[PDB]
Amino acid sequence: EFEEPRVIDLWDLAQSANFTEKELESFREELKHFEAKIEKHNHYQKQLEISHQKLKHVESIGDPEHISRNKEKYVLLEEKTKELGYKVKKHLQDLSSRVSRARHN
Amino acid sequence: KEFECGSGECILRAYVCDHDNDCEDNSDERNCNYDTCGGHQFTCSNGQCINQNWVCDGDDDCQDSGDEDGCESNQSHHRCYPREWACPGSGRCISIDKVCDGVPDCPEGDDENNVTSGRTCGMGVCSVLNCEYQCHQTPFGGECFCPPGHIINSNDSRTCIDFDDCQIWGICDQKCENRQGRHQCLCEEGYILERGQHCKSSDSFSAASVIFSNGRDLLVGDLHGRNFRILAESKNRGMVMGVDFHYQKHRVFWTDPMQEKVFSTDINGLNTQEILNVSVDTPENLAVDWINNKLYLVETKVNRIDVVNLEGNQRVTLITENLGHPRGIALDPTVGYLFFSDWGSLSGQPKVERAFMDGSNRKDLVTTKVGWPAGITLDLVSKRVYWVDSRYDYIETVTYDGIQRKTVARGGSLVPHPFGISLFEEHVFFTDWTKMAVMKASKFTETNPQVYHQSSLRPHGVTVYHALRQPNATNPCGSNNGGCAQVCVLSHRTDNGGLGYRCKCEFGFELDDDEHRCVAVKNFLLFSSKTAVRGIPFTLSTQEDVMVPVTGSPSFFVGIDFDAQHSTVFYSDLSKDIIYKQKIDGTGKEVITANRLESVECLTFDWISRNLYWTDGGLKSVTVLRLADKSRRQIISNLNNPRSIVVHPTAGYMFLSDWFRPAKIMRAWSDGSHLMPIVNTSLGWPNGLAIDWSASRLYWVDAFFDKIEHSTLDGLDRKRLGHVDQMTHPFGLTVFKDNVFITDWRLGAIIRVRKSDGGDMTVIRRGISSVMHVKAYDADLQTGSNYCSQTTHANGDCSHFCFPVPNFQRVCGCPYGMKLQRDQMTCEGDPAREPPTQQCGSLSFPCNNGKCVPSFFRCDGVDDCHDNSDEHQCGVFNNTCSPSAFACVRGGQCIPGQWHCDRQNDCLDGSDEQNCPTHATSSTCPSTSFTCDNHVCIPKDWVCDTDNDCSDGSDEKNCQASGTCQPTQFRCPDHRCISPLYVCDGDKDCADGSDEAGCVLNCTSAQFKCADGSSCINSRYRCDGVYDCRDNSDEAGCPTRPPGMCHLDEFQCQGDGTCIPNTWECDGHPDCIHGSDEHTGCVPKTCSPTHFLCDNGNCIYKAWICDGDNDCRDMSDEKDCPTQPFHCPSCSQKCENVVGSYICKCAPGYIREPDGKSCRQNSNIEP
Amino acid sequence: DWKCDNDNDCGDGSDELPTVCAFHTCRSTAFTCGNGRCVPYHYRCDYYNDCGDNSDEAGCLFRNCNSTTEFTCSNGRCIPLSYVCNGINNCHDNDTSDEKNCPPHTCPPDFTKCQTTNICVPRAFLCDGDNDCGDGSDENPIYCASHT
Amino acid sequence: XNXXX
Ligand SMILES: *[C@@H]1O[C@H](CO)[C@@H](O[C@@H]2O[C@H](CO)[C@@H](O)[C@H](O[C@@H]3O[C@H](CO[C@H]4O[C@H](CO)[C@@H](O)[C@H](O)[C@@H]4O)[C@@H](O)[C@H](O[C@H]4O[C@H](CO)[C@@H](O)[C@H](O)[C@@H]4O)[C@@H]3O)[C@H]2NC(C)=O)[C@H](O)[C@H]1NC(C)=O
Ligand SMILES: *[C@@H]1O[C@H](CO)[C@@H](O[C@@H]2O[C@H](CO)[C@@H](O[C@@H]3O[C@H](CO[C@H]4O[C@H](CO)[C@@H](O)[C@H](O)[C@@H]4O)[C@@H](O)[C@H](O[C@H]4O[C@H](CO)[C@@H](O)[C@H](O)[C@@H]4O)[C@@H]3O)[C@H](O)[C@H]2NC(C)=O)[C@H](O)[C@H]1NC(C)=O
Ligand SMILES: *[C@@H]1O[C@H](CO)[C@@H](O[C@@H]2O[C@H](CO)[C@@H](O)[C@H](O)[C@H]2NC(C)=O)[C@H](O)[C@H]1NC(C)=O
Ligand SMILES: *[C@@H]1O[C@H](CO)[C@@H](O[C@@H]2O[C@H](CO)[C@@H](O)[C@H](O)[C@H]2NC(C)=O)[C@H](O)[C@H]1NC(C)=O
Ligand SMILES: *[C@@H]1O[C@H](CO)[C@@H](O)[C@H](O)[C@H]1NC(C)=O
Ligand SMILES: *[C@@H]1O[C@H](CO)[C@@H](O)[C@H](O)[C@H]1NC(C)=O
Ligand SMILES: *[C@@H]1O[C@H](CO)[C@@H](O)[C@H](O)[C@H]1NC(C)=O
Ligand SMILES: *[C@@H]1O[C@H](CO)[C@@H](O)[C@H](O)[C@H]1NC(C)=O
Ligand SMILES: *[C@H]1O[C@H](CO)[C@H](O)[C@H](O)[C@H]1NC(C)=O
Ligand SMILES: *[C@H]1O[C@H](CO)[C@H](O)[C@H](O)[C@H]1NC(C)=O
Ligand SMILES: *[C@H]1O[C@H](CO)[C@H](O)[C@H](O)[C@H]1NC(C)=O
Ligand SMILES: *[C@H]1O[C@H](CO)[C@H](O)[C@H](O)[C@H]1NC(C)=O
Ligand SMILES: [Ca+2]
Ligand SMILES: [Ca+2]
Ligand SMILES: [Ca+2]
Ligand SMILES: [Ca+2]
Ligand SMILES: [Ca+2]
Ligand SMILES: [Ca+2]
Ligand SMILES: [Ca+2]
Ligand SMILES: [Ca+2]
Ligand SMILES: [Ca+2]
Ligand SMILES: [Ca+2]
Ligand SMILES: [Ca+2]
Ligand SMILES: [Ca+2]
Ligand SMILES: [Ca+2]
Ligand SMILES: [Ca+2]
Ligand SMILES: [Ca+2]
Ligand SMILES: [Ca+2]
Repeated sequence: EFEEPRVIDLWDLAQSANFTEKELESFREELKHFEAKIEKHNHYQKQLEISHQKLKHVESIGDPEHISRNKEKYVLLEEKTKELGYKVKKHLQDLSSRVSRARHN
Repeated sequence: KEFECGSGECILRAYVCDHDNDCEDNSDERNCNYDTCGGHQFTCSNGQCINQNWVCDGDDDCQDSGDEDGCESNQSHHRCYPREWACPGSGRCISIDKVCDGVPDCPEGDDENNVTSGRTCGMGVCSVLNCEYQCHQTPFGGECFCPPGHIINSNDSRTCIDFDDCQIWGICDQKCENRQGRHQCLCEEGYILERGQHCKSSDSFSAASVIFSNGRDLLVGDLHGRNFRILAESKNRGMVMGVDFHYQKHRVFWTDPMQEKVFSTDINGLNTQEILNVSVDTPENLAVDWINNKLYLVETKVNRIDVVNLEGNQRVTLITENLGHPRGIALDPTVGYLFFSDWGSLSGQPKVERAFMDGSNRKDLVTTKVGWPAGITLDLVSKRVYWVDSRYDYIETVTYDGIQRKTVARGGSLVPHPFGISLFEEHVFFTDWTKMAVMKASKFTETNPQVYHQSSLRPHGVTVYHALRQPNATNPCGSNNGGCAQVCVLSHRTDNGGLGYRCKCEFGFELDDDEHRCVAVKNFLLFSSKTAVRGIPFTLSTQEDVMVPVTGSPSFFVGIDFDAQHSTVFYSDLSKDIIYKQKIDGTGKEVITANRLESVECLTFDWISRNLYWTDGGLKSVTVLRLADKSRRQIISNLNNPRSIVVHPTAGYMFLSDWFRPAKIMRAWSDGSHLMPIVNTSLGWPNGLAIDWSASRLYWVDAFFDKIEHSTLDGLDRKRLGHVDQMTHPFGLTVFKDNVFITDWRLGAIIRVRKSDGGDMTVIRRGISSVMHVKAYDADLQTGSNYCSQTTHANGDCSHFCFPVPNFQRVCGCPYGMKLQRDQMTCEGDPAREPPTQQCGSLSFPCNNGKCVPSFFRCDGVDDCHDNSDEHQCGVFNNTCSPSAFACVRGGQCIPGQWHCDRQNDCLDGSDEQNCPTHATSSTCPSTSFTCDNHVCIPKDWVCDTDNDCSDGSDEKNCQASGTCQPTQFRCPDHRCISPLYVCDGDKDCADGSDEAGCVLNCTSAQFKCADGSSCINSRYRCDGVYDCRDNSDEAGCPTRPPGMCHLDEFQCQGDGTCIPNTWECDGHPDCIHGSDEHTGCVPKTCSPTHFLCDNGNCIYKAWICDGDNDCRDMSDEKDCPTQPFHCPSCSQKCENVVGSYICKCAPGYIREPDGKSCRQNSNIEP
Repeated sequence: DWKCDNDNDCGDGSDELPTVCAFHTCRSTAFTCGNGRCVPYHYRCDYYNDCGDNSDEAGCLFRNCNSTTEFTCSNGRCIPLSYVCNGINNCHDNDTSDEKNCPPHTCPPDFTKCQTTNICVPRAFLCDGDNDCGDGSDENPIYCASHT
Repeated sequence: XNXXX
């Protein structure tokens, strides 16, 4: 019962790991939190795309004030989106490494 | 629908309560209070929870970088707080008052006059660049002072600007808090603030005292050390290793690895009792859990951390996995954390790590530059952990989460070899093996530790006895024993859903799904090795042992089996030549037999008839013994090298392996009669045997051909499992459920594969020394009956022995010297055919145990029977001590000669040390060496290496920080001098790493270089089937067998296509399935008339025929003349030229089909 | 194997005479009687006399069963109270204790009891070799052969 | 070889 391919893969691999049932339940909750994180990431990437569409329209228009406002919004939004992206990448690395370690031991 | 931010967006409700400001006005995170972070999670500055393993991993995770707030030590950066200045070129920082005091301060000496910079003590250009405050007289240039609460702003050089003094390391002892820029050193309850900076214990507590081991003895002294007193002397040549205390119990505990015991006493030293005395072979350290009245013990013979009640009851093991060399231990029951150090794990890394007090949620607290961490203590009020390093020679500190790493001492001139450590108020106390003293130092930073006590022996285990050292707190387990069935162990306060404790149960039991109740264990993996006999769960997740590890001091364990009705395990100590039995819980060790045992290689137990069988490699025989009456008999007498043995109580068979050159696996009735080979083709070294009880199939394993095979109990339906990746010398195996567990000698590991096919190799245990037999303990397996155990008539109506026989029958047997009378069920004594015998010959002394030892060993001072009888009541006028010993002259005690004049009084009368002469003379330490003050000689290069090689501290005496070494020596930066032999030797020795940095590992002779340049290995380890290089480059490119072929030195069997060594061809024994290796082309060997020709095809002297020795290795020279004296000495591919019907063989690379007329290609590849 | 086991396996008794059992030994897997006869070991304490002396069932311990549904006859056994006094010998004992517990009961003729034993059998199962009674008239010292 | 140490 998961919606993102990465969390499905991680759960599928962690099924065969040497996890205690307690650690398995805690890992399940952790994958739910990681799923929330990736949904936040893709939502804000799509928001970045829509802001890029507005920015493209503004730059085609060429208004300096519109360009400045859309820049203030867009560069900060891209910064935040990257902030979420690196966190998602790190969490994926942690979970995958832990599962792989728990498959061999 | 959704929450609306001030920006005007219906923001998803999931973005509220998530620590992230998801819209411009931050209203989504303005109100929502968040849940706390448990013990296994780290609190960020904003309250966010992250995994504990994310702290100090090298990545900023709290977006404040609070989880990476100074994980690296010695981060001076010339910054080092205001009022301080740094010597350029080193980064060392010195406060302002010391710079230009008239003497150099930093190791550079930049704080005084020098002509390189042209600097003199004086006020420079600061007279023009005045600040708002005092300028100063720094030689390099006038800098200016700052009042409290303010740094000098780097942009200004003139204005001091706010910061916090309350964060400076060492500003106040204990907690601090800042009042508008004024720091206040509040002290926790029970402490009185003094001098405005220091807090002292209130006189509501009975002063304080320091308890430490001076070496042999346990001493106690005041904080201002003047009144040392001996609290307990070590009896029987013991040594006090690690100490701890319980304040409210008035109790002090200590361990003793020379006597292999754990003791306890009161501070008056009167009431003394030994806590533990089984399976405590090397009790490295100790810790007291005062809240829950339990004792945490570190053991290093079998690396584990055990927790036990006071007075030594309710044993249970907490941590076993990857434990390597555990040395230090400490705990804080008020919070629920357990800290212990490790100077090298099974994975190699030395580390200091943290866990819950129940052993869960382990975490690498400190991992970089760790070295040899030897001791740990806790600052409970400040929530910091202190630990020492005996290899990089420092004392460092981190918080409970590992954030604020600070170093309090560094260098071989200060802390050459710390072992223990203890903390109290403003000071920290630590033993040192090189200074031979208990040291005293400031808890924050210090440059010259004062000697607190000086000892002539290596000291261990400092601790400070006080009430504030063990604060009061509530006990969750204090009510109803926590509700658990047997044992209640604390955990972190947030563990177990806020209950703060976890239920466990003693050895021989496991928890029910109710998780408070617990029931007996049903099955576990019993395995044996040289070090110990251990039992581990079959699941790989919960790795902790489930039985008390059996251990002996000179021991070497090989054989194992079990009796699940009594929950006991049988084992043979090949070093003692004794067979024991012992319960699961560790109690009840008893001797099964000790007579006529040369080398017992394997054990098996018939649980229905209660018979114990074992194979003797030295007697070349297998013996059966009944536990009910200790009677025994040899049932097979003239084997060559019997190794393994299994008995099938219901089927009534036994199976044993003989790996002498014509290797075979034999089957017999459980009586030992009807002996017959059942597997004698394609065998080399059949080390292990097993039975698949579900399918009734015999399993064996070869160490020559490295294959696992299984077959029916008749030897028919033989099958072979697939290749197992790295298996190259498998010794023992066992079958449980659908898996096969095998021990491998070359790997030194236990691997598990499927029993259906080759399986997926899973390494259960690794790096396990001289591993031996493995057996699956199983209470369910040992349920059954036969005509030997019917409830209505006992023992099958036999007198002494009853043996199951195939086809559901029984056969009676008799002990030695007794025969079955007419009845076939009752045994009558027959001394005529089997005369009664004595324990052993006239040349030796029979113990009171059944074992026999040489007469020279009697009264030599050391126990040789292991049931002390050769030293019992020696020294009487007529019973002399052996001339290798020394008699305590007033009579009644014979000590070994080695104990005479060894600076330790062993005799009851002290004669062993009385009248000892002086023996120095011209001790003549050669010119190539350094001479110690105790007249020992060591290599000159070992001087000033921060190691007490002289065993008196002389080679490290007067080892000031000189800045030079011996010319031959390599110098670690700011650490020590080291021998060049250790430079580029393979692993790290200096803290900065210079000794192993940048160098090239060009291999020696007979060594192979890995493809990645990781290391060099022996050429013997190349092309062996085991991966030795980390890149598997040692087994890459090795010669292989051509497809379907055999190597040029290997004859190919035409029946199956396997390969045998060429010397096995034309040897008289059919090694191939159909005997292709003994074709007519092989010429017979004719024996010179001076020799008899054996049935096995070998030559033996004419004189040795039926002489009473298995000279032909099959008794053919005996059985060819059992007439003995009755007196006293007083065409598909090839064609041949056979005489009759053709016997055409096929060419190599083909399989001769069962018709004997055609053959088929053997290669996988297609034509 | 059938030699010396109290069974006339050869018909003429040649395999059961004492003259051969004076030197014959039982098989190692066989139980030996006090007199010397040889018996398969599954006959040891199985509620049958096989050794002649009943020495194959001497010294045995048998489970005393519940008073709910057990009748314990002389050799020791456990059979239901309903099973006694009926047409089937459930306590196979020495002496017909399964149905001898009903001496004066009535089974009508042509469904006649075995003479002096209340096991009820038809008029002609006699002079035939089937163990149709453990007492009295199994082979009938007076009448046989359907007698018309 | 195959001997036990
Ligand atoms: C290696 O391991 C094998 C078993 O895998 C051993 O071979 C066996 O040796 C046993 C000797 O104890 C024998 O049981 C068996 O050999 C014979 O079995 C015969 C059964 O008769 C039928 O089968 C044979 C098969 O050859 C067939 O030819 C015959 O027509 C029947 O169909 C017995 O008749 C035979 O008796 C002969 O030998 C005995 C002495 O052993 C004499 O007393 C008899 O007069 C007669 O000559 C014999 O019992 C063997 N089975 C096989 C597979 O050959 C090897 O001994 C082992 N060798 C080593 C080096 O360890
Ligand atoms: C954790 O919590 C426990 C209580 O649960 C505290 O224990 C108390 O400790 C104090 C000392 O710090 C004790 O006070 C002293 O008691 C002495 C008599 O003790 C006897 O009787 C008690 C029962 O009442 C027994 O338990 C005990 O074993 C003894 O048999 C007094 O004689 C002392 O007074 C003397 O010294 C003081 C100065 O220290 C002088 O002012 C007096 O004039 C006199 O000379 C003193 O009063 C107290 O009794 C303990 N409580 C109990 C109930 O035993 C721990 O201190 C606490 N630990 C921490 C670190 O928090
Ligand atoms: C380990 O400790 C116990 C004491 O706790 C010893 O037990 C005693 O054993 C002897 C036999 O050796 C008995 O006669 C005593 O009665 C036992 N005492 C108790 C209290 O049970 C045991 O011997 C010790 N073993 C070793 C190796 O020291
Ligand atoms: C010679 O040495 C032995 C060993 O000490 C002594 O043997 C004693 O024998 C008696 C039985 O005869 C035992 O009860 C004692 O326990 C043994 N020991 C001692 C010291 O008495 C023997 O006594 C010694 N010779 C003499 C005459 O003392
Ligand atoms: C020092 O200079 C930097 C760069 O101009 C500035 O950002 C910082 O705020 C200055 N420090 C203070 C305390 O003003
Ligand atoms: C290894 O390398 C050094 C040069 O780097 C050389 O002088 C030395 O003789 C070599 N040693 C061996 C044992 O090959
Ligand atoms: C029936 O047998 C059981 C043992 O299985 C015994 O406990 C019980 O007492 C018996 N019933 C009666 C009525 O005694
Ligand atoms: C057992 O059997 C015989 C009849 O076959 C009988 O004569 C003997 O008395 C019996 N013993 C008892 C006590 O029933
Ligand atoms: C004596 O030796 C014989 C073998 O020669 C048996 O092992 C016997 O059991 C021995 N008995 C004793 C008491 O040592
Ligand atoms: C002790 O004295 C003896 C002579 O009595 C020898 O000289 C011996 O060398 C001395 N050793 C010491 C260390 O004084
Ligand atoms: C020991 O060797 C040293 C170095 O050669 C001296 O020669 C010394 O005199 C020697 N002394 C003895 C007793 O051999
Ligand atoms: C292994 O070596 C043989 C020669 O001994 C052949 O080269 C064979 O092709 C090799 N096998 C593989 C898989 O490389
Ligand atoms: Ca938010
Ligand atoms: Ca981090
Ligand atoms: Ca100075
Ligand atoms: Ca050191
Ligand atoms: Ca091998
Ligand atoms: Ca001795
Ligand atoms: Ca001594
Ligand atoms: Ca040294
Ligand atoms: Ca090195
Ligand atoms: Ca290798
Ligand atoms: Ca051969
Ligand atoms: Ca011989
Ligand atoms: Ca018969
Ligand atoms: Ca019977
Ligand atoms: Ca009936
Ligand atoms: Ca009849």
